[PDB]
Amino acid sequence: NTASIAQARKLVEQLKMEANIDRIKVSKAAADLMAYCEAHAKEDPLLTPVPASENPFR
Amino acid sequence: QVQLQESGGGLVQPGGSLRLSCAASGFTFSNYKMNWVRQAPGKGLEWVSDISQSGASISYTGSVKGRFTISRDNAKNTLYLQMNSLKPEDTAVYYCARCPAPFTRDCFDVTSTTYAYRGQGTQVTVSS
Amino acid sequence: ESPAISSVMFSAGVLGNLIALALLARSLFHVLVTELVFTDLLGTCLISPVVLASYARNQTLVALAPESRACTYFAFAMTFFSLATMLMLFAMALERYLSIGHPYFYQRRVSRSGGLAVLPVIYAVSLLFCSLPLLDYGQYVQYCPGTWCFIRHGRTAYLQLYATLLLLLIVSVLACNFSVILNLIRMHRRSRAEETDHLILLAIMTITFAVCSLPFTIFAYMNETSSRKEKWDLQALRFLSINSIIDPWVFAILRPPVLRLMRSVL
Amino acid sequence: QSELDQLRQEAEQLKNQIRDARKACADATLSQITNNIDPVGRIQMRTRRTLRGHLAKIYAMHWGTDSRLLVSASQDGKLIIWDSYTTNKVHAIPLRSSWVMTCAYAPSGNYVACGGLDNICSIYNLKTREGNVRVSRELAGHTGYLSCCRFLDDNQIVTSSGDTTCALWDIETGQQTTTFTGHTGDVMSLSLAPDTRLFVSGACDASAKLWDVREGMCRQTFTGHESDINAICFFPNGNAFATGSDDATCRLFDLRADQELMTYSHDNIICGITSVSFSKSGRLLLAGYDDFNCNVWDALKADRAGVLAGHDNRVSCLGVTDDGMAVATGSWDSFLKIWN
Amino acid sequence: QRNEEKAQREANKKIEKQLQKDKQVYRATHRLLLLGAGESGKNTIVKQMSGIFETKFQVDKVNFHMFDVGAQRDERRKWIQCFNDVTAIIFVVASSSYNRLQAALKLFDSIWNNKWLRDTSVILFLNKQDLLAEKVLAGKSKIEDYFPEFARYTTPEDATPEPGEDPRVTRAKYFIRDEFLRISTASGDGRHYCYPHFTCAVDTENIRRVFNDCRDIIQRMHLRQYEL
Ligand SMILES: CCCCC[C@H](O)/C=C/[C@H]1[C@H](O)CC(=O)[C@@H]1C/C=C/CCCC(=O)O
Repeated sequence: NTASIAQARKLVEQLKMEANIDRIKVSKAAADLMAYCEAHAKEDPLLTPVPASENPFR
Repeated sequence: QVQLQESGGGLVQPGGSLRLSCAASGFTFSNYKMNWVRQAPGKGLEWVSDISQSGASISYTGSVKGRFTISRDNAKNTLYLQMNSLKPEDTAVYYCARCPAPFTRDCFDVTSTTYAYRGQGTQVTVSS
Repeated sequence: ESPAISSVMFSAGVLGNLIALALLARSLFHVLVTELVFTDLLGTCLISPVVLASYARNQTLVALAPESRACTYFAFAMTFFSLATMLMLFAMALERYLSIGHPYFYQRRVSRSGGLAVLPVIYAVSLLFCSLPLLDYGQYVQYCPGTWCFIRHGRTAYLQLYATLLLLLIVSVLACNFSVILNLIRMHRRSRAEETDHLILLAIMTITFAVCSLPFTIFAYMNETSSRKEKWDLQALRFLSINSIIDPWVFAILRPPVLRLMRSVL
Repeated sequence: QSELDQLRQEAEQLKNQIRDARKACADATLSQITNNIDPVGRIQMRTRRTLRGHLAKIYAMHWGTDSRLLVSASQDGKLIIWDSYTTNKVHAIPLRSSWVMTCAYAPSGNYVACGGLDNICSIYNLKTREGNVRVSRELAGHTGYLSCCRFLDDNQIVTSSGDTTCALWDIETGQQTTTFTGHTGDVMSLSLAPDTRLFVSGACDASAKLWDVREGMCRQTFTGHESDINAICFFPNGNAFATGSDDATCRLFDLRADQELMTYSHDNIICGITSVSFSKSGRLLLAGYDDFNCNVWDALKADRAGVLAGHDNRVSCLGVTDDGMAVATGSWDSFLKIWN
Repeated sequence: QRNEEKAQREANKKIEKQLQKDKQVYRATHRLLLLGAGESGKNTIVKQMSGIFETKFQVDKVNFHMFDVGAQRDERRKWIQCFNDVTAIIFVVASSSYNRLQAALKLFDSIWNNKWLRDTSVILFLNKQDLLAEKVLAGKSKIEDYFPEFARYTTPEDATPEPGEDPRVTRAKYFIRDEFLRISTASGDGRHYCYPHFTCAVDTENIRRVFNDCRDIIQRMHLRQYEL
């Protein structure tokens, strides 16, 4: 039943590939996401509304 | 990660007894309907038994009604199949399947050839 | 005469109508039921006050008000609302008949959007037929109880036309109701619940429409020498108002689910 | 039996190593360092437009990059292109197969893609000179239905299929340039990064994968959910994404920390998510549901901050404009609604 | 500026004009989903009756479009949600050929209890009836090895059989019918119905049965509107 051991080989090399990647701390990436969500806080017409003089759907 | 591990398979004499167990991890076991399916040598996957989220509704296939008994324990997330008075037509690889959606009464694809929420199976050979 | 029977068929009528409107706020059948109840309410509120009003101006002495002519409006409005509600009942009868009798044809060639159109056409036809006497054709007359005027006995073929119009409408409604009952019995004999409740409600509808709308049509033929002597025309006309009171009930309250609940109470 | 079990145990030890590395790189939760940020308050969006004209349920929708024109695919056999400002129908293309399940709109505005239960991606040309809109190409080669498709430019297109593989096609020749394999279930959605270098795919194996387009190999795998994944979308910056699944839960996965950072769920929510999208800033996560509603989640505090309740059937598709001004929703009651 | 506004209004008017004809032709046809359990030999009857095939027929000037999925993978819990607005799922059951009958029962039970197919009706054609007929007449091709409760089951005093039948073939057919009707009646979650029949490559009037069953389905769908 080579149709199973071959797929298991592909799986184990795929895990070997996905295993060796350097990861940053979760707090660092969380701070990055927060910095992005606050450096664009005023460019979000859904978060903070815009005056009716620039709403195209009024 | 949805993980299902079957245990308890092995060799048995005709008219014997077995108790397959299935340990589940990675999901809320209390929310899903569970199934026991099997594959015989030289055949396809066939449904054997199923039990609901609590245990109030329980169904078996034809050729195991009276002999097999399915049970579940949500305190430790385990599924059990007690097999009584086996026969040489029971030789198969048994799988513990979970059907894909929680809080539902229908379970579509537990018998398909490449279903994802199935286990690896335990061998059960009834020989003399 | 005392305002004991008139007051009840005003109060119960209006309360049943707006009550059935209350549940109509909380497809095409709704667009027909709401229009039927609206026409019933707007017909009672413009006829019952002027007759209730007459009692407290001069007891059994002033048929028409101090006005030079105060009941020609009553008669015209009474005829108009009669034709309006009879055509509005025929519309629902025919819609239900096409819905149960010819499903495929109804599945395509009938849509909800064209449902708002039906109420207005009814008003137009009724207003034309009731402005027909404005063209020097009919004449109104005051009746013996005094508080109600209507088309004059004979001297024209007008009452003939009104009676035969109501007769055609009644015949059509009864025919469509019987055809729907027959189709429901067929589809019950194909199933063996729901069509039980449907038969019960539809038979109630049919027997009520047949018992209290026929007396006016059968009184619009006889000679005015006998029925005016025994004061039966007023009751024959009151029988028409009973259906105007009833239709909101039997159409929006006593629904097949509600009747199944009532039969489960037993 | 022997080599098979040695290889299975090697794979299991590799999984243990990878999980240990993930847990090693995890020291503080997202909601542990963002707890003091000020909440978004209350988001009260209301319906501005309603686009009528479809006969059957709407399966897909896609905004144009000019933030004005919208495309929608219905299972009556219609592909309608609307002008959302004036609610005018700019185009109505009849489809050869009535069972369309997806549709796309090229970032140049010239072409439109659609596919479905016929396992074929039809490419229509909109800007034909002195002609109507006719099928430019037909991309065939998948073995299962097309679940999603997105343009990279006017020449390349990536499609998710029900045969568990993604495909990158060159439209001119009509051949598969690249085949992305690895999923063990029907791939239900995909999402292109802010740049056109990587994408993410979610499948019915409760797993999401990250694919490098230029090479054709899978970078990472994310295994947080516990049921079929129906929707997926990149965070605006491209270093995280979010998925919605059938276990009534949305999740925010991280690309550099290689794990899930936040879970969006409740107790009164027992319906699966059908579509997810981010606002322009990335602070709001809009998610459509099987319970006919949409929810606006504070993407950083995991609190629900509003509801978009205007549909009478299953909310099937969801899309935010590229300037962040409107939110189009499409449901199985044949109506498209713009919210603002 | 204004001229583009008016040209856009004109284009929208033409689009609506064509969409009206399209809506006219769309409401006239009835889409049916032909969903065989697999290995049912139903290719023969769909002959006499690449991702998806379509078959058009016409009964009493009413047009029916029947769809059959072709090159689709084995799992079907995702692409079947497209067929909830279908007027009928025609379910062809390969009764005798085996445990395919239990697989058909499980598929029917999953379709019956699904959240989205909870309002769609099922027309049930138990195909290959004569294969089962000779199988049970021979006394060798038994089904009780798969259904032990086949014995202790008596054909009711109702359920008129065909004069060209044996009591045991009628017994087997009605056993299968009751096995499906158990699932059909045990659940009241969706307002839908099941119309079980018997057919093979011998009866060629199956489109008349589909026509009558769709007529009844539409009648009961209309009868719903008069309530709340
Ligand atoms: C079938 C539809 C016909 C509708 C007729 C229309 O609604 C008539 C209005 C009714 C209303 O319900 C109460 C009422 O008094 C009106 C009838 C009056 C008849 C004369 C009463 C005599 C007396 O004052 O005693």
